[PDB]
Amino acid sequence: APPGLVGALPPVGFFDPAGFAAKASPEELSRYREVEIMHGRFAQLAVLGFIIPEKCAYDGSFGDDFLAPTGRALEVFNTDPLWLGLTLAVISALETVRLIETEPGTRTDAKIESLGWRPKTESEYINYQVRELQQGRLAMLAFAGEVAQELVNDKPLLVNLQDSGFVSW
Amino acid sequence: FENELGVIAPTGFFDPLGFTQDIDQEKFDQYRTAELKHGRVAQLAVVGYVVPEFFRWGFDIAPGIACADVPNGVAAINAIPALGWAQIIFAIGAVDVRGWFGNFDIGKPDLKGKEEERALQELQHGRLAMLAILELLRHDSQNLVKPGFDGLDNLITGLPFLYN
Amino acid sequence: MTASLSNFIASLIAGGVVVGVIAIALIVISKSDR
Amino acid sequence: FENELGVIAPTGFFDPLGLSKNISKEKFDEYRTAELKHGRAAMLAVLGYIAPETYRFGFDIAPGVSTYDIPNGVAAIDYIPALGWAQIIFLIGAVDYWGVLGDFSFGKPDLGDKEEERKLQELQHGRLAMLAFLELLRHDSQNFVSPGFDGYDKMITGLPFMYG
Amino acid sequence: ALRTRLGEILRPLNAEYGKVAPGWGTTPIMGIVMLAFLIFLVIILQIYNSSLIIENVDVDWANGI
Ligand code: CLA
Ligand SMILES: CC(=O)O[C@H]1CC(C)(C)C(=C=C/C(C)=C/C=C/C(C)=C/C=C/C=C(C)/C=C/C=C(\C)C(=O)C[C@@]23O[C@]2(C)C[C@@H](O)CC3(C)C)[C@](C)(O)C1
Ligand SMILES: CC1=C(C#C/C(C)=C/C=C/C(C)=C/C=C/C=C(C)/C=C/C=C(C)/C=C/[C@@]23O[C@]2(C)C[C@@H](O)CC3(C)C)C(C)(C)C[C@H](O)C1
Repeated sequence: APPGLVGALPPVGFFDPAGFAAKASPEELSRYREVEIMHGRFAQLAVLGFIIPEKCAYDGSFGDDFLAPTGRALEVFNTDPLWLGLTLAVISALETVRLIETEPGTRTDAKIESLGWRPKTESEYINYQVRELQQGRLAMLAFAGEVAQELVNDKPLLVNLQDSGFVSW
Repeated sequence: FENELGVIAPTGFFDPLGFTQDIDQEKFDQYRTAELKHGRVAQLAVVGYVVPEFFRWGFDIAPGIACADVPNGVAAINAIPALGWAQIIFAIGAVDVRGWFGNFDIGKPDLKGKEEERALQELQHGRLAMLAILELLRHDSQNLVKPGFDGLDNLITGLPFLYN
Repeated sequence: MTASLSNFIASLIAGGVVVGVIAIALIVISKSDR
Repeated sequence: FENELGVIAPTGFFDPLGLSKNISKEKFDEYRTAELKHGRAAMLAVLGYIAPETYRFGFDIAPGVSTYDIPNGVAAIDYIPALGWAQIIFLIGAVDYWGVLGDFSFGKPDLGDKEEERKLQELQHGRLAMLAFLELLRHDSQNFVSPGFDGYDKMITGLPFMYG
Repeated sequence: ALRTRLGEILRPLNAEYGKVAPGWGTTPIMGIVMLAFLIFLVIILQIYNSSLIIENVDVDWANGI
């Protein structure tokens, strides 16, 4: 069914119930894959960002005002809004650098070849691409869930776990 | 080295961080020896954690002490005199390097046909036991440094029948 | 993490965005004007 | 084997019990390796049984114990906790089997036209040091069991000026 | 000219001269490190200036004795 995209794994297979990777063009599928990779990268970072500041609030490690009322990371919109604005601005600037340099079709290769490590063979690479994609998918789901849950009952993740009797700490 | 005992589903060849990239057969043989020995030790260690929870020997390790008073987990490395621990260590070493009270020919059965399958099974069990021994060590040591810190009481938390 | 520390790190980010916008402007022109 | 290194004038070839007849050169290599290692360790012993009698380092070996109070000799063992002893034993082994922290090439000199004379000096010193350690252990242990035995209450009896 | 014994020992240290890596080498790490050093310096300067107030750090004479 698929056209050679490195994705697709044993748990399910080629997951495409709605029929999008048959009604698209050769360039459209490339853009879809890029969209996937990028969303995943951001998400993964955002999940780690939700976890660590919130925990540092739970452990009294940043003072008694860090995420003041509850401890939710969605509370930065109340305490320090301009900091969040400037951070989104810096992200936007570096991503404008991306949009300028990278050309249509790439938009994912940061040319970070020597600055980091990489698998030496070729099969392992295919595996690492599949991994990046899978971690990104799981992170997308996790971020959506965290945001929805916190907007439902204003309460941090670890505390929502502690209450309601889902952990043992 | 993509075809050597240890390749089993789901993960075909689990060398993600490129360790078998540029190595000769000697180094991979050393790695396999370390893996097999580690696995065997881990399996014996897990069995050792479980069994003293419902049975203790009838002798008296160390001058006093007695085998039925010693704590069960990460402790008992500080409740047995150091000389006895050193002697046990060196005896295990004698069995390890010299291979002494550990090579009896009645210990190498004729695995008619099934040799590779049984080698693969032994390696896989070693892997599982290595992870299990890590979990047991973490739970015990953490709940020893600060009683609690996990909520889960008891040392072998998982088999509640032993009431421990 | 007091008010002073938050303001300090936010100032660091403001410096970052200023340098970033200057660099982005330089990259755009320099290229479109070989 | 009556021409290999290790023959001096008092007792030229020492082998009364015939422990080196019919052996292959591989073994005699292993035997010489054991002799050299034991000799070096015995020298370091006969030097570590003396130094603490007038100079204790100062640090804390374990969380509560101080190397200012632990008695010297076959008594310090049961003071340092068994985990610390083990953590040492394994590091000494790391230096002994994998040859780490002990193979720095600038420690191996070029004895030139003396490499057959300094090796013999090393071996003979080791032979003497082994017997010295035997005597020190005898005195130490015999008095640690029954205090006052042999009458010479001190440790390094032969060096009275130290005030053992 | 006048090879001395010391000179023989120290020769390898000065042996290679003018050797260089091509193509920007490890310059970006130098940039990262310089920036982090600048951040550290402004942190220290603003703490000492009392322009950055942190819990448990009072810039005043204390009783060490
Ligand atoms: C004096 C006794 C003795 C001797 C001579 C040997 C000899 C050997 N062992 Mg060995 N071993 C012993 C006791 C001994 N063992 C005991 C009691 C255990 C625990 C079951 C093991 C577990 C063991 C494993 C798992 C492996 C060896 C390996 C080896 C071989 C070389 C590596 C080595 O020992 O350097 C030691 C070098 C080190 C760097 C030591 C590592 C220290 C670890 C990481 C942490 C130490 C934790 C702490 C100090 C000990 C707590 C446990 C203790 C209280 C029981 C060699 C044949 C290795 C092998 O066959 O080839 C690779 C190998 O993989 N041994
Ligand atoms: C820099 C350079 O030069 O080279 C670089 C190149 C390159 C490639 C960038 C490098 C890399 C790789 C990197 C950085 C890889 C990073 C990968 C990363 C960071 C992957 C995160 C996954 C997180 C997940 C899946 C979250 C799960 C979370 C899940 C599934 C949850 O359930 C969360 C949860 O909330 C729910 C939803 C409900 C809550 O009630 C309960 C909890 C809280 C449990 C290197 C090695 O750095 C070198
Ligand atoms: C330093 C220190 C410690 C220590 C220690 C250590 C490691 C001490 C080590 C002691 C050690 C290593 C003692 C070896 C003796 C070997 C001997 C005597 C060999 C004799 C061999 C003899 C006498 C002769 C043999 C033969 O002549 C025969 C019989 C016939 C001939 O044909 C052949 C030859 C010539 C070979 C403690 C205790 C751990 C704690 C303390 O706090 C600090």
